[PDB]
Amino acid sequence: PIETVPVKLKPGMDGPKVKQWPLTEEKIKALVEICTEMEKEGKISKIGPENPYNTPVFAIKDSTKWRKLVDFRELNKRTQDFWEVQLGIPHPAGLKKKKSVTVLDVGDAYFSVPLDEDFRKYTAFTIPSINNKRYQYNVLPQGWKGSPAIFQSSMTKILEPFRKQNPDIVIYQYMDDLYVGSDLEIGQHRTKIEELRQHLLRWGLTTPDKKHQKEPPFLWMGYELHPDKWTVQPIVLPEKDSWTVNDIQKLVGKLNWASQIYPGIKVRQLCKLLRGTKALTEVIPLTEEAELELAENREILKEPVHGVYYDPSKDLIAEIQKQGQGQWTYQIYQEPFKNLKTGKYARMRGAHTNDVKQLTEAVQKITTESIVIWGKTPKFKLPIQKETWETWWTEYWQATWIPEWEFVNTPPLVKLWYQLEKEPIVGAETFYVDAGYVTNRGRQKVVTLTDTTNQKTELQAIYLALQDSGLEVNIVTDSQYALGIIQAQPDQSESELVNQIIEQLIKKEKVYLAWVP
Amino acid sequence: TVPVKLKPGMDGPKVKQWPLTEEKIKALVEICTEMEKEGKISKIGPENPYNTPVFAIKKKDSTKWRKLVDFRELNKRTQDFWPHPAGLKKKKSVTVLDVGDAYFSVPLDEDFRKYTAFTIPSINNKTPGIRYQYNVLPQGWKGSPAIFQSSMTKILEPFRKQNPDIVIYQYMDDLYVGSDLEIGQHRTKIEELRQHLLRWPPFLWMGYELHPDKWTVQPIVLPEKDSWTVNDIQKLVGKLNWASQIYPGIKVRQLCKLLRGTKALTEVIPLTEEAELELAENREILKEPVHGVYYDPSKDLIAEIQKQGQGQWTYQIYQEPFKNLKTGKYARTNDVKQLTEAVQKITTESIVIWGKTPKFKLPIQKETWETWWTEYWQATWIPEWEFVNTPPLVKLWYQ
Ligand SMILES: CCOc1ccnc(CCNC(=S)Nc2ccc(C)cn2)c1F
Repeated sequence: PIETVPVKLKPGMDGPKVKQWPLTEEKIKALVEICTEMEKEGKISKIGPENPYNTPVFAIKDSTKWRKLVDFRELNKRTQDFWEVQLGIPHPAGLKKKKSVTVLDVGDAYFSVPLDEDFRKYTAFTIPSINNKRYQYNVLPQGWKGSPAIFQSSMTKILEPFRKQNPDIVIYQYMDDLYVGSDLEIGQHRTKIEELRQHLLRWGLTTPDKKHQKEPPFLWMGYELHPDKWTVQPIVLPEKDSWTVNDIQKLVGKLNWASQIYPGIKVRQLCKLLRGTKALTEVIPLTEEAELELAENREILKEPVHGVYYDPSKDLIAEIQKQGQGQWTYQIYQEPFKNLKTGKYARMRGAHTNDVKQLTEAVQKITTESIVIWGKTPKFKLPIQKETWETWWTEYWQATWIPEWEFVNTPPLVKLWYQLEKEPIVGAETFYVDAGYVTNRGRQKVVTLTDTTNQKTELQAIYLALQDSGLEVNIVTDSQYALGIIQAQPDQSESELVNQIIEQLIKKEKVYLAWVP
Repeated sequence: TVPVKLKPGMDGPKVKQWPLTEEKIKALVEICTEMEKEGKISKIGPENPYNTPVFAIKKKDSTKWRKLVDFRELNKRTQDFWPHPAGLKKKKSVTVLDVGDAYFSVPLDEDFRKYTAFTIPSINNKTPGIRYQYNVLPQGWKGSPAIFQSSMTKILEPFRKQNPDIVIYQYMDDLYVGSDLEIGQHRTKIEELRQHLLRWPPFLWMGYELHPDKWTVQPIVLPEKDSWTVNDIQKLVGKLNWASQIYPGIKVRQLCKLLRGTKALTEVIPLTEEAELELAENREILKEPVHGVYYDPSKDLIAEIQKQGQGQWTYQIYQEPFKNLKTGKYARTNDVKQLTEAVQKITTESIVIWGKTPKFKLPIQKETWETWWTEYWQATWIPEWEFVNTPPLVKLWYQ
């Protein structure tokens, strides 16, 4: 039936020659039954002692009988690489709604698909005889490197047809499962499902009958899927007074997963508990704010919320909010407030940044995510005004582009906290910094610093200058580094020094910063 | 078919496919399906683990989609094959032509086919993806123009003698046609060429001509002010000092004296006699490129771009730091669209001048460039590129 895929061993290498380890007589018995069986079903075939290849076999015990488990580690190491099977799974928000849905288990998949004839000789294995004084495979063996790939590749061609005569039916293959969904009415649907099973059968492929099948709703990769809505499986937040680093990590973990749908989840406080921890089993007492967070998450988590599916007929709308310094939340909907999916972006790119960059970046992250799930970019609703954005844009040396977006008056609004003058200020004192400074007005200060780093000393200077200067002030620095950082007009930083500066900068009426060699 | 092979030891590209929009995917499916029916390409099995990213791009003023395959990786690993008319740049007008379609008439070495595998991706992973491999010389592959040269030479034989007044250069899927005729008598010669090629080709770059004698270079330029404040001078010294690297004849000793002591930034300073002459001399030294900078073919061409603002950009093509071979400006869209136009423009130039693409250094976040570059790209080649963060000082010393 189904065409054979040419297989070959890696360049220069040769089939495996691994001696079969000792097998008890009871197992030796179990195998000869299993194998003799598989020789009858064409899956394997006795060969002549010309085949110097061999792969060790061993029997494993939920009845009294055993099952053959062939160890292909060697062959696999010697077999060519293949086009890897899909690594990623469709995210629910990318599905459309459906009336009926059926999952079909495809038993002994690899067992029904031919193996390249020229390759079989390499799958040789031996079954020792108890009498004190060999086969090869003719199909895809379990545990072999190239089976998950060729099996999929097959089923696809196998499905191609039934797929063209039923463009209304939707099929998705995942390992040995076949999820089929449609908008047929119950009856017709199940009937089509029935045709599918025949078609799969005509190629020796066998599946479960309606009674033993799996039907909505059903878990799947930590989700809980219905034909009309979706969500996450029941997350239980433990109740106790003694938390270990592990628990906290696991919880934080569980908390994150949940935010792709539960808006408002917060972990900042939980995650501060891990600071300086010495051992996975160390017990960290919950602080007041952590307890307040936990409890708030519990609340949010008690009353479930589902997401609706993607309706390709309508637009994707994305809205973003600033939920704290360095924290952003977003939701993508089509019908007003009817979420397909939500999420939060906390990623800081670089040691210093401002809300305009972060926002923009979150936008890029959201855009990318959307192209992957829906294959289009959403129209954004941003808490930033066109002019504010544009002002930061042109003043920045890097280039960027935000797709279709419209200001949404939803405080807090993102803005720039200060703007360096474009030219030196008349009548504003001039400070020359090098740790100290000298002004034109004669004043000066010199301070000593223990525990520092050349470049931190540089920021220190500037700092002093800002402190002792009036509401307007010109500052001349030699440090191109300090210049660089302040030029980018950061409003948030990893360093406290930069953060103090920024504070100062926000208080001034006019600051001019220049550099000289 | 000619038995092409990879550089010794090297294997085939296994390049990750950047995700696409339902819009491009559709186009690529229509296009490929047509290419399949004509045996240009073929579906492939899981026994082929290679991969080259593919993209769909819009043909300028044509409404039709173009399949753009990024064989950069394959090309680097494709064996070298064993010339550039320094005259082409001298011509007054040059029209670029897309002779890519010629390749489709030449079968590709059967054992090389697997390396041209590429994939049409899917939305949200709903399905593994269409996999294909080329049966003919693929557009964009270093190997095509080579394996087709001979045939391309023969086919250009007539026009070449019937019009030895126009130079014809070939680079990848493009034909660079230079001449000095009049823009009308020129477009006609290009068309006769087109009709000729049809005998055995869309215009690129607006169907328009580049005009390559004006490719102007750009000096460093010092401010020309009435009154000079402490700030101005400081900035002036800074810039000069930088340029001091390239042009050693630059002096600042006299300017720096105007900046002795700690004066206020806005204090207007009268330039002494000594100083005034030092400036003007610095000014003269800057009016022309530093002498002794020669193109070395055995070295890479690097292009570095800076964003100036207001839709203005600056770039520099060199091989060794400071040793600039060319410098220019580009002005308006949106940041990305511009940068992609600039890139395509600077590339074209490099191709016309030195017969090769330069490595770019782009001032943009990778994820962002990867997202919209294909929205405005129109060339058929793809330069190599890395992403960077330009310092406020470098930009502060150009344009
Ligand atoms: C458990 C989810 O299974 C699937 C995953 C990926 N694709 C399919 C087929 C297409 N299904 C679509 S577009 N919709 C859809 C709607 C609801 C449910 C419960 C399953 N699928 C699936 F049925």
